[PDB]
Amino acid sequence: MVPISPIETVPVKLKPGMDGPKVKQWPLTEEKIKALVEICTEMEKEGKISKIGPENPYNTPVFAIKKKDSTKWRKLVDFRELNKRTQDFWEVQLGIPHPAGLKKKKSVTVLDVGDAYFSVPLDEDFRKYTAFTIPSINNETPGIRYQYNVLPQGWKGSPAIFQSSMTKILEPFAAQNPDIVIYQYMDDLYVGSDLEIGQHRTKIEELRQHLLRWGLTTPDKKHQKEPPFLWMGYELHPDKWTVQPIVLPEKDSWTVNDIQKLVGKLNWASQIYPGIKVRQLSKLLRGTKALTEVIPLTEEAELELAENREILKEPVHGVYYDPSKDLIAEIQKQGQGQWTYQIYQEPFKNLKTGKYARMRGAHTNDVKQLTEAVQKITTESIVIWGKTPKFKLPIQKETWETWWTEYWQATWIPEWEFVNTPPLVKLWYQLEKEPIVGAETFYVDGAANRETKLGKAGYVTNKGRQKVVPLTNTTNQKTELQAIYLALQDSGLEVNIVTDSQYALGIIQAQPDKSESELVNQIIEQLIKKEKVYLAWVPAHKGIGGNEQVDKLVSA
Amino acid sequence: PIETVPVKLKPGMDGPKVKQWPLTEEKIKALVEICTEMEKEGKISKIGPENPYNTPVFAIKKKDSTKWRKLVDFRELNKRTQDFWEVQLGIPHPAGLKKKKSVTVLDVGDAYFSVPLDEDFRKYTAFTIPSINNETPGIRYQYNVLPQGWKGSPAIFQSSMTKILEPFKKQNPDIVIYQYMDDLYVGSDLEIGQHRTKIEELRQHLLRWGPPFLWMGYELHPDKWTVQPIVLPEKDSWTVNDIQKLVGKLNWASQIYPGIKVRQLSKLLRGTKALTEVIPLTEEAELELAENREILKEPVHGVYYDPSKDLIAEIQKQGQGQWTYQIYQEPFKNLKTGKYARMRGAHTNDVKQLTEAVQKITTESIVIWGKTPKFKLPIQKETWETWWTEYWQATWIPEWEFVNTPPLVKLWYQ
Ligand SMILES: COc1cc2nc(NC3CCN(Cc4ccc(C(N)=O)cc4)CC3)nc(Oc3c(C)cc(C#N)cc3C)c2cc1OC
Ligand SMILES: [Mg+2]
Repeated sequence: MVPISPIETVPVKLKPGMDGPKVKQWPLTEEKIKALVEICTEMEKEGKISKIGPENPYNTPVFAIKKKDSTKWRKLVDFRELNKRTQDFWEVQLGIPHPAGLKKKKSVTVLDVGDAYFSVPLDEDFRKYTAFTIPSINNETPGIRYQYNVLPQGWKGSPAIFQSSMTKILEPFAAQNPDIVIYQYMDDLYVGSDLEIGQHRTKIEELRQHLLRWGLTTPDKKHQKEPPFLWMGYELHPDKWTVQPIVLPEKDSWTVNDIQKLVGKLNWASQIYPGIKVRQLSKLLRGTKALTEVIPLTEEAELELAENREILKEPVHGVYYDPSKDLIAEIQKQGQGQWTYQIYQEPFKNLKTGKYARMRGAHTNDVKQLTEAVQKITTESIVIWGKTPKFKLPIQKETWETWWTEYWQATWIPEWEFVNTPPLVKLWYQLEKEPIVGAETFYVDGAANRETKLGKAGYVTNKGRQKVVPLTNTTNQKTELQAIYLALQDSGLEVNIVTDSQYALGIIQAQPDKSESELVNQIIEQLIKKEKVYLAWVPAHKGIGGNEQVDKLVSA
Repeated sequence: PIETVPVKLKPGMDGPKVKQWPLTEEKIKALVEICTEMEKEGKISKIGPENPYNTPVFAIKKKDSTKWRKLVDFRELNKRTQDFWEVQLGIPHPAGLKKKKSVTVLDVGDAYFSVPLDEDFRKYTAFTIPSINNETPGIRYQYNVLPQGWKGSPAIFQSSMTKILEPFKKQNPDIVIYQYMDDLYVGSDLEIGQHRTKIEELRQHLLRWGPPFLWMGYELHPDKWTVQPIVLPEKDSWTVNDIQKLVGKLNWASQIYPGIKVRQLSKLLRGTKALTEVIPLTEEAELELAENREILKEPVHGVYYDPSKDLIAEIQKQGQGQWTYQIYQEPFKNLKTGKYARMRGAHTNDVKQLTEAVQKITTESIVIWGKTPKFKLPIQKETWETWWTEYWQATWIPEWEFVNTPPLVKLWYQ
């Protein structure tokens, strides 16, 4: 008998104030009872469970099920109630590594640690809460009572405690063997290295010895599945990586659930498949909750789906990370607030790809969306590679310089260079800083009756030009914008505009190039056509002539 | 320091559960090296999965130093920690600190590592050193001693800090010493020649009574801190546009000052005139402008600091590296207004300038009132949260919100 070190016990408590579960045991057939007695008898000799006395007041129901071909009976302890009362744990398995951040490994071995799972002991002060009862034959003897000594399958804290226990054990081996890597996921251990194949297993044998130090039986994974590895939906080839086989189903009556899984495949495929668009397909989900409702596809959604099918006609693969090479990210505008990007180190060899869709809002411009895309790629790159990539952007250096130096918000994008890939991001209009000499001055104003929704909008200029238009089904804010629109329509290439509308000021000073409001889009179209526009604001009802004159004309 | 102080959370509040944000490789490496030594020195210890709490952590390089400093974002833990009345309620904030000729700030946060932390509260200080690409589980630690940046650390250590300062305080009864978090604000009116040495007299005292970043001092001059009243232009010829902007500026100022009148200036804007046309001022408008100009000379009426209410700081980007800011508790009742220019290290980086402005404004707020303000930042949330940690150099972190609609008030502090 060789002594084995004891695995350190994680202390576990219940939620404050809550007590253990007290769920009644269901009635079971005579054959299910007989089957559970044989299963628990074997596990008792293995040390997984132990018989207890009648003083334990806690209970968890047991079940017996069978599978398709394996004419066997298997247990099931419904720990649903105990999990509700168990404390929260630190789940160290939230994030999954992305293949684009991994480095090439010559040799990779997979070990099975499922048998090592049952060597992790459960906190002795907590085992009482895991009690369960096997009903007796004909209910004529006291039921056999058991409690768990190891981490039970289905218990809330089993994955966190098992993974943390393995990490603590593997910690000195990895620190003293820097030429290898050890990754843990479920009941598998993945060990990779760039050593030649003869020496690689020498490290593996030393790992089996180090694990035997705690009495952990770790043989090779039974039925060694050949590359690629089917891990977290990826295909990890020795030299490259990709996504498991995407297959967009062919259908003619798409429902809520179909498009929900459709955007799920397209989002999951956009990591490596460049140019994926999901805007028109996702906006059909906006406000539907019944997953069985059928919605006709818009012609711009079928075109977007058909474009996705041609992108998905051939499998696309990605390369692994090389720390010696630079990290480069390139973005392209796709329209309708859609953006696509590729991250690579050498040209034509993407580490990964991705997309960005604009946020919800009434007004926006391309420069803001490009900026948001840069921030998303930056944060994503910090996760995957721990560094910011160099950006290649479809915006000229002068355009960005004009934007950030004049924009009212603070903004910044990291090291980047212009790449001439149309469509380019540009500034479509630039308001003047000072009043324009020789340009006509338009004093605009609008007003609307809140009761009948009738309104007026128009202007008066320093050359005597005037206009007032009667409006139906409008508001004060809409008439204020309509008045500015009229001044732009009826003026020359250069014009000074004076308004008292703080609402219109806030919209225009945000510099949008596209809006959901058709009226704002018309104003933007007029601003593009102009050479110089100076927009000035004044307080309303303050005796300011021109403003007050047109205020009287629109007040009805 | 042997016996601990009992510390509990606020009623009906669990510990913080804040997600660790991604870190670059150099920051991860720096934190690994820092926490390895701190673990050897007993200041922190590894924790198991039974601790579900977490507080974000990152690394900074404080001003004019080349070595990384561990910085914990205890903002969530601080607002969940009990209000501290250590030995008394609270030391009344020294109103004379803001008036001293020179104030030097010293990082005395290392002195907290000598006092142990209540073993029942240590689990709430849990933090995670993240791994790149989630390849390995994050290294999990908790604090065994009073951590830097925690609200309870200066409170528990106040009993000790008073004794180290009394041999110097009673020697120099004219020097004001104020403590806020990990910083010690030492203000004196003597000239800068031996102020450095007088600050050095503070240093080796702490070395005698006990640091990686104590050797440096942040020099301030609050008596020369500029405040900006509202200014009206002085012109010999006024265009229609000039008068229109003046009327707008005065109308906004009327919400702050009583008696602001624009009647005689508005009558000059009689008719539909071109913006660039010069309008001669009548004597009734020149008099009205003169009366408004003197009203804006006097400070605002009924403006007081309410310690029960939060401080709010608004910042406007003015262009060319110039930034204006206002500090208030209720709108239109500014407690302090100022303006910055020429941010060193960022001529073509707006975020770095804004980050330094936030730190300068917070420093002024600590000196004047003894607490940090809630910031209203003219920046999108995604841009600020992506980059602000790259330029942060202070040991404290204020709260902030984001302004998405362009304010009209920018024109009237320009
Ligand atoms: C710097 O730290 C790390 C770097 C890692 N690099 C990698 N890199 C490589 C990248 C290539 N790929 C395909 C391949 C490569 C050749 C062969 C062959 N034997 O011919 C088979 C498969 C094998 C793995 N994998 C790590 O962990 C794994 C992860 C995250 C998932 C799986 C799966 N399922 C397997 C492993 C080993 C890393 C872990 C690290 O730290 C814990
Ligand atoms: Mg009006």
